[PDB]
Amino acid sequence: SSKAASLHWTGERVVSVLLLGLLPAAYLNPCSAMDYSLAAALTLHGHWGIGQVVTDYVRGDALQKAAKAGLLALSAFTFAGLCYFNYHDVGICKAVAMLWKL
Amino acid sequence: STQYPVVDHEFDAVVVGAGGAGLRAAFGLSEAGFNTACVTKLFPTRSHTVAAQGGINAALGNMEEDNWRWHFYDTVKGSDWLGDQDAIHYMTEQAPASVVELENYGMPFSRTEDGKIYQRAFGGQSLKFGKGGQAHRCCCVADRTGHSLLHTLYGRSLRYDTSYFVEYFALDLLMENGECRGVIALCIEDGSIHRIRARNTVVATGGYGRTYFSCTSAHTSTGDGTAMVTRAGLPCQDLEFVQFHPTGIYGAGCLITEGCRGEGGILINSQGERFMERYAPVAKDLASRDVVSRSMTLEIREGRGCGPEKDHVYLQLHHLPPEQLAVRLPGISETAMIFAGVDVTKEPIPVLPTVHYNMGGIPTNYKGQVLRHVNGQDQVVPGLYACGEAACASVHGANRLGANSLLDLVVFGRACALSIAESCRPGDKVPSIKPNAGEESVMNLDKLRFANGTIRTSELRLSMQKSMQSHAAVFRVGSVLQEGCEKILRLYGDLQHLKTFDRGMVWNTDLVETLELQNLMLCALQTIYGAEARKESRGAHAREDFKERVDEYDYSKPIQGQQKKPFQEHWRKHTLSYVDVKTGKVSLEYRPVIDKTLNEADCATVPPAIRSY
Amino acid sequence: TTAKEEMERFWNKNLGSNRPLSPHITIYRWSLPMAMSICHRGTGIALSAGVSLFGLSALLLPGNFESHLELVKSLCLGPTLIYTAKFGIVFPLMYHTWNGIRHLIWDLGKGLTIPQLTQSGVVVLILTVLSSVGLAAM
Amino acid sequence: PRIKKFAIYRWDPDKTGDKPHMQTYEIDLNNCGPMVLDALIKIKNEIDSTLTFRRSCREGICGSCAMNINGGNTLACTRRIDTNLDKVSKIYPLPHMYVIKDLVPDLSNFYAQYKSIEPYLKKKDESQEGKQQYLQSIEEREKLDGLYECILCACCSTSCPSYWWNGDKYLGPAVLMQAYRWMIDSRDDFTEERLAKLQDPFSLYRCHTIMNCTGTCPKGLNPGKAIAEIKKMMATYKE
Ligand SMILES: *Cc1cc2c(cc1C)nc1c(=O)[nH]c(=O)nc-1n2C[C@H](O)[C@H](O)[C@H](O)COP(=O)(O)OP(=O)(O)OC[C@H]1O[C@@H](n2cnc3c(N)ncnc32)[C@H](O)[C@@H]1O
Ligand code: HEM
Ligand SMILES: Oc1c(Cl)c(Cl)c(Cl)c(Cl)c1Cl
Ligand SMILES: O=C([O-])CC(=O)C(=O)O
Ligand code: SF4
Ligand code: F3S
Ligand code: FES
Repeated sequence: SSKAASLHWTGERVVSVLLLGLLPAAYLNPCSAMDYSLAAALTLHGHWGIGQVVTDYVRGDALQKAAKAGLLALSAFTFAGLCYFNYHDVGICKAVAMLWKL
Repeated sequence: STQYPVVDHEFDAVVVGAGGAGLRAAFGLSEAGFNTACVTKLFPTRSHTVAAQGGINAALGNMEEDNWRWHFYDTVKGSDWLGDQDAIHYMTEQAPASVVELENYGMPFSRTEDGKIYQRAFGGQSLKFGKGGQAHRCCCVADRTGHSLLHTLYGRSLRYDTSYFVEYFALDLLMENGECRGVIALCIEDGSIHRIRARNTVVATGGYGRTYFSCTSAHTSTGDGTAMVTRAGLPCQDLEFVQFHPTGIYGAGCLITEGCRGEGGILINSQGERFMERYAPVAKDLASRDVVSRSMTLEIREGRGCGPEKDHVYLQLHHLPPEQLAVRLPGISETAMIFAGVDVTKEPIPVLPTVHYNMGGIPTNYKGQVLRHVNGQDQVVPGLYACGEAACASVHGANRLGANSLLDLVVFGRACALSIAESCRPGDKVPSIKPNAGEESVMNLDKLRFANGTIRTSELRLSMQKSMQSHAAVFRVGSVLQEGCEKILRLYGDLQHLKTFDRGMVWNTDLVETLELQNLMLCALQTIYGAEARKESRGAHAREDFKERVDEYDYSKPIQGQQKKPFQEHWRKHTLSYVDVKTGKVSLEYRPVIDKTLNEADCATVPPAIRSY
Repeated sequence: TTAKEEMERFWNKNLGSNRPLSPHITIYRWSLPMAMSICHRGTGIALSAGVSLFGLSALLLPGNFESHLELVKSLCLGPTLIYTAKFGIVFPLMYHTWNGIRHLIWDLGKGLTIPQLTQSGVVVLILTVLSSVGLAAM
Repeated sequence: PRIKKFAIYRWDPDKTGDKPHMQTYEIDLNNCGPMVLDALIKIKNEIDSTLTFRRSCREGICGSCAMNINGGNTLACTRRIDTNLDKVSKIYPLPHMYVIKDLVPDLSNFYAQYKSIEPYLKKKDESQEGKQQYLQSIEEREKLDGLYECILCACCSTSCPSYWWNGDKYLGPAVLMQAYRWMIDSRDDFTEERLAKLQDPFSLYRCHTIMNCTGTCPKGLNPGKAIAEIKKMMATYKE
């Protein structure tokens, strides 16, 4: 018996305030560092969240195993894509900026 | 018959009923390593004990200093000397051990500044054998004592390997040559028939208060064990002694605890007087149940009643610190509102003396063993026990003391447990039963199940209830009682003229509420006939035509220059009642009270006296 | 009979029966905090879908962000259609933001009484509107 | 003279593939007691006794009624009928549960779940039990109000969408609130192992703070608020 369930619960609450705090900071201090740490916080918190929805609604042992496997793939590509965008493109802070004065 | 699926079960013990008494007996047997079965028509937690409010008595010495012997004295006095003093001795002595058992179990008693169980004042309890004034020994969980008691007991029970037949309806005992072999029950869930055979059988089925039109009892208080006993041809003790709780709500007849008065609540009539001050100078509002309700019901006779149709009284609470009302009496505050639209901290609750407790029941040992009556003498019925309100070891006598029933429950629940624990071993030879046994119950079941008669179960039940209400109330006379008797016996005949509609196996609540009416009839029959015969005024039983206590002596004057009356000439004796199942004919007889305690050196016998508060 | 055996018995009895499951969503009366709860689900699901679609298109689709911005200036939308497409992106986000704050106050145990939920429900609802209109105006 | 309509869920398990259907009844309210159960009883008595339901106390302490009335879960015996003759009252069984017959749900799982939390006091040294009343200050005792009064009526857990989808593995508010009732009991010695028993995805964590439970408790309790208190304890406890 570990305390894995309760740590994962807290983990979530942490990345939530992290992501909450990262929004004003991305407006006040738009940079490349911000662009990456927003990409981490965005994808992690989203991955954990949909994970919750998966556990809730996906009844079955085959299905629960797959639905999590594909969710992992989806989040991996989503993070890699945002890292690519921050490196070989505009960067997400500037991307919003460009998109907003429009 | 034959078409019903008869399933057999073999156990060491079987407890019919999972109220306080039932549960205590049930895991008590298991605790002692007995392979026990429990049968209950409700979910354990739904049982009527869960509605208990005031508290549970024990001389723990938490408030003031105490002696369980004072508790004893109070109880026997309150019983108007119909109470068997051997049992009262047992109970009041076992009380402090029993409450501490419950607290240790987890019962969340309200606490004192010392972090001990908070106790409080209750109706007609004193220090120093009636001399040291009002006593405070009623242990409580604020206001929801029964609820908390039943829940903690249920909690505890999960810990042992007992088997619980939930929502099973016990139909009859399994009897063989005067020996109890088990029970035969209806599995309400599928409608199948179960014959559970055990070496010992404990009947804890609670009261039959629902023989009346207005009562504080659960719809499920239907004397089912009482009747199984009557269907065996066994006696039922003191069924005429019916407790009328003084303070039950005018509307639906919900209970307002006596703890209201115990905390300083007063009773007021339309004229505004504290009438419980002239009716009973010393004890006042916190007097005996029968005396208080006698006063109330007498106050309405005068014309000094309060209400619309002119038929109730007012329980006052608003002068008490509302903060106190919040800690001590939270449960009544909801119901006083919900059922009466009354703010406890502003206006007086509308109350009326309504049926509450059945001190009558199955005759019992102080050991829990069911008694029959053979040759003017007691004879233990092999393999059969009873405890709680369904039982009559008559620790309560002619009038039960407030906060003594919950005590009765756990004490004798434990007694039945131990009596079996000592009398035999687990794995002992569980006695056999005929392949034909219980066929009578299955037949009466099937008969009722397809009933095409002329009267609704509901309609006949209402006849019984309103009859009992108008012919067996707080005040009684032979004229009304005899009319009441033939009234009930007439209705007993109508039991072959009854209409049922539901013909399903699963959850046939139509069928069972009829088996219950069968059960209730047998009870009311004996109650009313017993009430007819008794020609005196003892405890709850008050005759207008026989205002006096008929004892072997006249204990008002000194006993010696005085000749003792013979048994069948005085009335200080237990009523035993039977009834022929077919004719509905009540035959009855008598057995003596017990005055000897378990030890004269430890606990003196208390001789009869003038009983007044 | 153990708690586990009892559960195990509960399932094997009922799955092999013809008993109906009682109605739930189709009958259960909706309340403000109940609705504000699935909306937290939806907005989250939508917001993650948005972000997923953003990073996934960044890996598969040719051309940079600037290419796609000019691509958008084609058949240029009315100011009151770029604002609409703008407001319908901050509304899902701003809602889930304010209610997420509420969910954390809750994790702390504060304000979990019913009347407090009817207060914290309106306040989030208004803050959503004020910050959704506030941001689409930028 | 005042007639009221009652739409009531029906199902007979002994009627060969009978399908769940609403049946309507009519009741003179001058001829009836104020509460919904009073009507449910009145139709049982005078109109149709094939109507099957659980009742006992008619005082709201047994928790026997507990059904779905007008979208919400309370106790029939405690919920008063709407005098408004225009509205037709809709009585259902407790949501997402197996109907045995009419308004009678299979509560076996609800009970089995209550067993599993071990809802009784536990001491490390149980030698001295039965002989002395345990010490507990009113201070330690106040921490129990609004927890011990639970009626096990199952209105809460049976209103929780999480319990709907995951009733098998998710314990639900009623049970969970009780496990907490024993957690904060000063006299209990097993607080750490009570928490340690909730270390999995489903037992506690399917609660998404929906708050139907507290919103629906016929006893005015706050199961949900206790669920958050457990959650805090789950995060902050040692070992
Ligand atoms: C009505 C009442 C009584 C009461 C009280 C408040 C109210 C409103 N407050 C009390 C109090 O504060 N202190 C106290 O000492 N007593 C109080 N009382 C009286 C007392 O609660 C009751 O008289 C007593 O609790 C009776 O309890 P008992 O353990 O005898 O049984 P029960 O709780 O009434 O329930 C009976 C059980 O038996 C089962 N049963 C019944 N028939 C059958 C059949 N046919 N088959 C199987 N089982 C059956 C029931 O299922 C139930 O479990
Ligand atoms: C604005 C800052 C945000 C905060 C403070 C925040 C906080 C939270 C919290 C506290 C929960 C759990 C609520 C519960 O217990 O049911 C949650 C759910 C979720 N969030 Fe956010 N969130 C934020 C923005 C986002 C964004 C931008 C995304 C998209 C990537 C997102 C995706 C999700 C998902 C998928 C869930 C799971 C839904 C559920 O299980 O109910 N969130 N959020
Ligand atoms: O699954 C859910 C359902 Cl069905 C409802 Cl109704 C709500 Cl309000 C929520 Cl929050 C969830 Cl997660
Ligand atoms: O039977 C009892 O002792 C009592 C009772 O109604 C109470 O005061 O709660
Ligand atoms: S918390 Fe309230 S709704 Fe839930 S079982 Fe207990 S009394 Fe019923
Ligand atoms: S209805 Fe629900 S998911 Fe949690 S707050 Fe209440 S148990
Ligand atoms: S019948 Fe006891 S709570 Fe409704």
